[PDB]
Amino acid sequence: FKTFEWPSKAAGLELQNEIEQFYYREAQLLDHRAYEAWFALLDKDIHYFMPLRTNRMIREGELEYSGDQDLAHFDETHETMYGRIRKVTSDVGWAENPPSRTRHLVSNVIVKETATPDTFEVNSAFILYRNRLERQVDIFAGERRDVLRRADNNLGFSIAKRTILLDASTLLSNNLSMFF
Amino acid sequence: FKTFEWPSKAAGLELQNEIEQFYYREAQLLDHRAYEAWFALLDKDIHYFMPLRTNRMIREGELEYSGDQDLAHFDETHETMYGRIRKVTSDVGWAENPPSRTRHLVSNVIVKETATPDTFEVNSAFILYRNRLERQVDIFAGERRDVLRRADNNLGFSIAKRTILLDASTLLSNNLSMFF
Amino acid sequence: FKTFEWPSKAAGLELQNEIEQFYYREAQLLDHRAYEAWFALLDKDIHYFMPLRTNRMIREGELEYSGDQDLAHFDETHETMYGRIRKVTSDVGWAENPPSRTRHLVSNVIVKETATPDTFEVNSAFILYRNRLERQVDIFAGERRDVLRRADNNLGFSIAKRTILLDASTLLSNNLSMFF
Amino acid sequence: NWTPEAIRGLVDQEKGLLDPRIYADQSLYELELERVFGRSWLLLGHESHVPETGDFLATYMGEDPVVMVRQKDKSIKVFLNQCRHRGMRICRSDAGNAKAFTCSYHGWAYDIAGKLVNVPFEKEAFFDKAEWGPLQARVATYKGLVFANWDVQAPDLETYLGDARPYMDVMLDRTPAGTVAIGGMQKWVIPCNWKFAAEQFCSDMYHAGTTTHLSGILAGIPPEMDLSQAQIPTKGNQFRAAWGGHGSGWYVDEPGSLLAVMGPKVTQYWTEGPAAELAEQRLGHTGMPVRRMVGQHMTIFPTCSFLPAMNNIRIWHPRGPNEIEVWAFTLVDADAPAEIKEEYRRHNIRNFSAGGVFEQDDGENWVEIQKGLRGYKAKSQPLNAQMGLGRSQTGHPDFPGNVGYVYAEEAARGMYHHWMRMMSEPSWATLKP
Amino acid sequence: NWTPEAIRGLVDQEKGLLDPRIYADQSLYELELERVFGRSWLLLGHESHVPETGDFLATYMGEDPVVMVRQKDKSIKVFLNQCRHRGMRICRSDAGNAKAFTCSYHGWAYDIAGKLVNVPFEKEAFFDKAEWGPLQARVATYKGLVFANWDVQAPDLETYLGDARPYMDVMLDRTPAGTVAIGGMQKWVIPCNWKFAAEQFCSDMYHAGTTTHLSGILAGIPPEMDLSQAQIPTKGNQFRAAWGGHGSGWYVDEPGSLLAVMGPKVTQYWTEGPAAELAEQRLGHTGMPVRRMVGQHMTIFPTCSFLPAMNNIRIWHPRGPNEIEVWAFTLVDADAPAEIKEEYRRHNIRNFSAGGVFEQDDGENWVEIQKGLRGYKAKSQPLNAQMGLGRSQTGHPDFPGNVGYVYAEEAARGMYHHWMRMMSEPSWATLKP
Amino acid sequence: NWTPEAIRGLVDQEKGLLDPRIYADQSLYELELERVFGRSWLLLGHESHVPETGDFLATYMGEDPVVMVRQKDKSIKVFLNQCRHRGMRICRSDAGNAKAFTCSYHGWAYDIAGKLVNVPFEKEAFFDKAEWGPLQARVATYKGLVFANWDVQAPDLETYLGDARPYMDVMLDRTPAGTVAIGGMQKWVIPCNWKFAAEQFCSDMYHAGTTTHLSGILAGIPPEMDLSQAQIPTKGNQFRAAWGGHGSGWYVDEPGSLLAVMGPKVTQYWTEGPAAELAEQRLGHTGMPVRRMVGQHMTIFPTCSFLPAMNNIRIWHPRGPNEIEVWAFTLVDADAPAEIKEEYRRHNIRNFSAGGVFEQDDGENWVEIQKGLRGYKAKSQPLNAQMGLGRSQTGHPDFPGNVGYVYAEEAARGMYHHWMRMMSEPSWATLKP
Ligand SMILES: Clc1cccc(Cl)c1-c1ccccc1
Ligand SMILES: Clc1cccc(Cl)c1-c1ccccc1
Ligand SMILES: Clc1cccc(Cl)c1-c1ccccc1
Ligand code: FES
Ligand code: FES
Ligand code: FES
Ligand SMILES: [Fe+2]
Ligand SMILES: [Fe+2]
Ligand SMILES: [Fe+2]
Repeated sequence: FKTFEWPSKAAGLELQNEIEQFYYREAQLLDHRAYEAWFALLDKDIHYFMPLRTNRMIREGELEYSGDQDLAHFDETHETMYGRIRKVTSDVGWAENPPSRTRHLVSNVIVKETATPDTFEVNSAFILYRNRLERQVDIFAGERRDVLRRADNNLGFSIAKRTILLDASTLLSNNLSMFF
Repeated sequence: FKTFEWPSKAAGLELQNEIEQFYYREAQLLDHRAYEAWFALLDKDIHYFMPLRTNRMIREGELEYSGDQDLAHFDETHETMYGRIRKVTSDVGWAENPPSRTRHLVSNVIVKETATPDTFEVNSAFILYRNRLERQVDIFAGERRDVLRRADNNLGFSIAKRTILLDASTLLSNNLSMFF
Repeated sequence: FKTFEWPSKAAGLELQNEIEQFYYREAQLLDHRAYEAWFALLDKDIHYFMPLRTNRMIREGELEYSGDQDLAHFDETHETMYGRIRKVTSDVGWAENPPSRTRHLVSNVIVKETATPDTFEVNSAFILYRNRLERQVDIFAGERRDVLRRADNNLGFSIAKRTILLDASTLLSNNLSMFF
Repeated sequence: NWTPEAIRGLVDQEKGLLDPRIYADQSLYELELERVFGRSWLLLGHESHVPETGDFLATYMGEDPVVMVRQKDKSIKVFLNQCRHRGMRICRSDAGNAKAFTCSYHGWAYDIAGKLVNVPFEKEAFFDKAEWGPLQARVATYKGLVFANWDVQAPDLETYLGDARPYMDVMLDRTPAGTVAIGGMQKWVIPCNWKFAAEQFCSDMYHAGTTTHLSGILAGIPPEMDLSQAQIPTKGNQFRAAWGGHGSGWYVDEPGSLLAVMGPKVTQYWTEGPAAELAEQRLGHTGMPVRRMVGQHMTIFPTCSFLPAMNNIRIWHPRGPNEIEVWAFTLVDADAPAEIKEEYRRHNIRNFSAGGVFEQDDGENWVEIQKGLRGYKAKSQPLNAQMGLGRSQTGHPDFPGNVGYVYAEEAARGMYHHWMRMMSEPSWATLKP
Repeated sequence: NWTPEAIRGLVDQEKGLLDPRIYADQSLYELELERVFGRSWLLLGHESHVPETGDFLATYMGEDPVVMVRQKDKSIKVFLNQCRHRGMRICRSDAGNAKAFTCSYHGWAYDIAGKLVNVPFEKEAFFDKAEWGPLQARVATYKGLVFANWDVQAPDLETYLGDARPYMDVMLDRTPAGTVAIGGMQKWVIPCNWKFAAEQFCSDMYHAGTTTHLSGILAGIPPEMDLSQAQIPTKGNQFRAAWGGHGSGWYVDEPGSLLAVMGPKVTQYWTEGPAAELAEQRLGHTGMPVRRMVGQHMTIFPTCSFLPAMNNIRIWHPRGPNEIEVWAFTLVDADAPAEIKEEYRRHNIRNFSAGGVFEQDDGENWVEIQKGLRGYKAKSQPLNAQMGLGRSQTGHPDFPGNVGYVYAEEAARGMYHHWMRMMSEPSWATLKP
Repeated sequence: NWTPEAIRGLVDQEKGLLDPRIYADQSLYELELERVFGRSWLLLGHESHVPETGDFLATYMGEDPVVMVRQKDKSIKVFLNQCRHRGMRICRSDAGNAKAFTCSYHGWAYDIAGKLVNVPFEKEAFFDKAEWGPLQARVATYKGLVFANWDVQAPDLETYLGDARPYMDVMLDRTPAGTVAIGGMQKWVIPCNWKFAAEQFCSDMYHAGTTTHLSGILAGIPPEMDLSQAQIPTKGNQFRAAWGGHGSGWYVDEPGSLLAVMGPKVTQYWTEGPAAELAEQRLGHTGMPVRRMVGQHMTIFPTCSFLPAMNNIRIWHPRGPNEIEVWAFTLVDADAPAEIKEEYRRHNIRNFSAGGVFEQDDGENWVEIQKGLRGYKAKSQPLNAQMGLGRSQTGHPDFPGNVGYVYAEEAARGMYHHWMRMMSEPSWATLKP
């Protein structure tokens, strides 16, 4: 995972706006626990991936992220995301019953065209603020690398791929019961 | 307080830009303690509101927020906002003398038209970082739901209504001596 | 340092987008440790400044920030930034070997023109999240006041001046081994 | 280890001296949880927080989480929010309505009385369930306010309250309809010791009549008026309880502070008209001219504080020597007019929430005090509680009990003196009234 | 002070009672670091984590950071990650390959065996380097796993493990090629005592058969099937190690749990076909019907836990009485088809990562438990460990050792009994098996 | 308990062994606040920080907040920033000018000397104001630098400094004009014991001559020059004070590292020309060849550190065993050219602030050391302080006092030895020089 390879000519003002608004809408769905509405955004071939990140000497910097055949925090398909949505909406799903209060602050949206029409590669930054129970606070920061396809839904896009690069080695939270 | 009911057709780019810029200007006033200039933005019929939030089992989720008949963190009129501005600019207002150092990071801006021309319902997310005295740090996250009216001032708009949804049950700060 | 003097009439959409995209690209360089590419953005006449900030009573508000003849957190020329780049990219630079993991979330971009053509005075807000080693997390907030010049490089602009106003008195971090 | 001798020497009510270690020492903190919070009557809320069968409030007694829950027979039960199997929280939300409670860890099931009624796989693995339910507290109600105590030996609530009751009735006993809690409970965190918070409401009109709340007052006066015109009340009295470390203070005849705080409609309601007449009638047995009382503070030891005319109530939950949580709510007369209930709501928000124009300045002081007490020399010399020393009298014609001037620390010395007694006297035989 | 007498009183395996102070007391924690972690065999990982000469892994033995490194002679050494000059961390990255280690502070240089080979300016300023290398631990492997112990007087690993070995071999000894670790070591922080975690995996099938993991199961069953249809396993056994506080539990014959956790392909591999029959054959010397064992949990005391059918392994790193770090990895049979390895990887992530549909609910329980223990009354009464009291016996035809029913706390009692023994017996003379 | 005998055992200057518990033990820390910080001379700053009547600086002595304030008669007072009424901070900003101070809690007003001059409602509620002002510290000056001490039995400043004074004069007495502080004081937090920091600046040139700062030098050399060509001095000496734990170390003749840190303009200013010649004139009688000293570090025990040729001064404020605050400022000769002043300011920021190319790497090392010391085995063996053992001499032909090589730990052994003495000897009858 190198620096995002942004195009030299930046996406037009309207596309930039469309994609930022999509993310703003997605964050509203997540921060208001609209879990089924959010899951409808996931394409049947979704790869939803959050690799492990480690402390390496500069000499060994290529080993910073876990690989495709390694463990990860998330490595999910449509089928496995569905199990999680079933859990998070469950009365017996203790981790989110009572539910947490989250904020997804989204910025640094960089838009890039792909070889396929209406399919975009998107880079963005976020801070996920999670408040839980009486006094629990977990702050996450990172970037998302998405593949988005235009779609005839209330949001204008669907998610084809998502990778989350989290700024953490050891997770400071007791869990990741939220969605990125 | 469900997902913000964003309009199907996005705001025009110019309108989108104007309202984001309003918010950036507002943040600069607050973070630079231009309290007189900020209060000038409050319309006479301002309702400035920050409800309490509680932990609830999912099956009782509708009781999450406090209503109009209950206590709140804020529930203000122009009159009472005035008193607060008098206190915060006062040499004997200990909580803010020495003043705190704040940053209002504003993002996720979604603009929605109303039945009144030049009046807009606006959703947005924030992180308010507050640093005070030697080592005190309080971090807040949430969203704001505003009603803004077009105005002939230095900012372009006035605030007719503001609801702040704070991501917190128990406040982890000793006070709310800051403005949202 | 008073409220940023934004122009009454806002920057056009295109200009607003170009400068925001510049910052998102700059943030990606920094967060992926592209230090040599980042340093190339700094002009021969760069002044890179982060004053101290003190607790003062309102009557002594004019003394909040250190001055040009005082100590600061940073007060850098092209030559001194060059030495900092050689340290951060060095194998024996322990503070950043192993490197930290950073996120520069950028927002609140206000653009103001100058007398000189293609030169812009720019205000913005940031949260910088720094995670390091096993468990260390340092969160910084503040604003940047830049002087940017149109440049024929990969990013669109070069940095002529940068002043960082950090919302801190005592620094809660053990160091500032990152760039703002 | 703290000897009873060493403990008695922390507080000197005759000289008016307090050892600052009381606010910071970790060992004294752990002893307080046993010797003070483990056997005092602690406030949990109002009857109206749990009006119907199965309604519950999750709260604290010390750092012990507890569940307050209305029973079918209309009684209120209070038990420890901890499963006796492996310690899991039984009731996991703030409030609501329950038909039963179930431990989310291994499924041990409890009726709304806190009785263990089911243990999964009991026959195949086991023991009496009637001995393995969560620890019950004693529950007593004083005119709406719900109190609890772990200790079976402790005096009953009424005896424990003693001659403090008249000053509670000022707020609680103004109508046959009784009080009700406005909805919602505000919660926030302050890095100070509980005793600073408890003392201020017990004894400290001083701070409101001096410098702390100048800006609070300024927020509440008319825009046309400035502080140079602000009407200073200096007429008033202070009560120290016969036993228990309770205390109250109030202004007399001078509506300056009440009017700034609660506005004209509440001030007029508290002092003039049908409701104010009936209240004085209803409180005649104590003899108090309650309509001349304009702004009152009070603490029921250790951690139940309230402001009668303003009807703000708080519970201070200790979180170590260096932290507390404040849980706040407000009461109104159940039969008060809609316009008045609305005034109490808005002004309680404006003045006494975490964003309150009064509250803000309180926490700012407490925070710095506690930070100072990290220092060695900051703890090496006594603090001064000599104000009003030897100036109180038990024969006042208007107000019952041990009464002095409004700016005094007689109630304070009583609070610290009783704290000391509870800390140094292991057995209720000696401690009781 | 914590005398042997007092320590003995914290656990009672006869009556099945636990003093909850064991989970919260700071003094007891400091003793644990000395009396337990200072002299137990601790899991550091797997041989395949450090496959080549100079390959290293930075990890912990309690709160002592250590380096595990592959030697030139294919042996593995573990030494304290701390320079004896002024305490600086010698190895500053998580893992990798080294030719040598050099302290970043004053340049003291070490070979990959921990030996001090260069001190800058030694001739000008000095002392025998051979005496000044970081402290070395004893290192022993058991079928791929790397254990370490500081104590030269402690039993060897084989003796320490005792009759727990057959139950380890179910996971570790199935194929002549051995096991290998999937790449990746997950790490996360839970604010709870290490004993809650170690006991759960030691003895607590009960929580997974009652309420904790109902949504975890729900997440794994077919989309069309709902919770009611999920067959409830109630058949199985629990083992308590003769000596050492080790324990294990498993389901027999009912594969519903394993099917939802690991899916059909892995369930198939574990129970039917060539690889499954080879496992039973290799383990025939135990007489255990391994193919009938379908879902298992085990703890090797103190902090090495694993789930043999699913091959999830965890090390609990204590961080005071109120916190742990969880470090997790997974093992596969080295000669298992690639398809099966991918399945093991996928479902471990899905189920047992920090975001895991199982893991999520464990941390939620533990978090609230530790929080309860801040209260005075919450620590004042024993916790119930009476499940299966008296019901275990040593003659089971299928599974050797002290064996009882799957839903029991005989293994838990054994663990806390052994914890008590290490805490109260200074000498291995009385402590060893 | 920490008895004298136990405390004496923690440090062995004859063998050169340090018990690592000294850096981590909470109990030792609390004794330190009493026995070290409670009776040592602590640096508060420079006279020019409070140049005019009523100018104040809010600082610390240990964890006691104090106020340093210039008086009309030109003396400086230091009092505890704590109101004796209920403990509130009297002076609530970092620095400024005051005509008086008023407590924000109950309005107790103090003059700029910290005398209690007005108690609101004194006549009507009260006791002697003269006896109830904040505790006062002894204040003493040495060539610009302001020290304070609480202990009225402690030796005076000059006697406390002893034969350290000539090494201080190398920075502080170069001109009849004296020094002046550049504006601004940097403040940052490092989670490490204060003793690591004090020792480093007392005795540790070794860390700069080996590995810590290889990248700092790299940042300060010409872009054309690479590390292999950088001029690493190996020539110089180290001073151990005759009494008090003070120490210094310096490079001799070889200007390589000073040039890399301070640039050519400052290096030439220090070493050649009229200013350097005047300094040699002024100081030569002390027996010191100041112009040959090219890069120097010093500590005045406990927490006053400085770097004479770079004029970087720092105060270490303890915050428990596991944390400090660093408060940094820089000095210049009052009469130095504007250019040289500017160079001192730029290069101090570049090198020595929280973002400094030197400072970054010190914090990085210290953070790891302290983290290591949470481990039990990490604190179980002594640390090596054997460098330069028996190699120092008191009749050195070029340098005064007890002098050895630049790379030695004699000045460190002296520091910890005096620390040990302050911690075990409770009377200044035995402790004094
Ligand atoms: Cl701050 C205040 C204003 C008006 C009336 C009263 Cl009793 C108070 C008040 C006085 C002491 C403690 C708490 C509150
Ligand atoms: Cl959670 C679970 C699901 C299926 C099978 C097993 Cl052995 C477990 C399980 C039981 C006890 C501790 C940890 C995990
Ligand atoms: Cl880091 C350094 C470079 C050049 C000269 C000196 Cl005294 C130092 C230096 C040595 C010990 C402690 C602090 C600073
Ligand atoms: S903890 Fe409640 S059932 Fe086990
Ligand atoms: S600490 Fe390792 S060489 Fe000094
Ligand atoms: S604490 Fe300073 S006046 Fe009361
Ligand atoms: Fe107050
Ligand atoms: Fe579990
Ligand atoms: Fe250094």
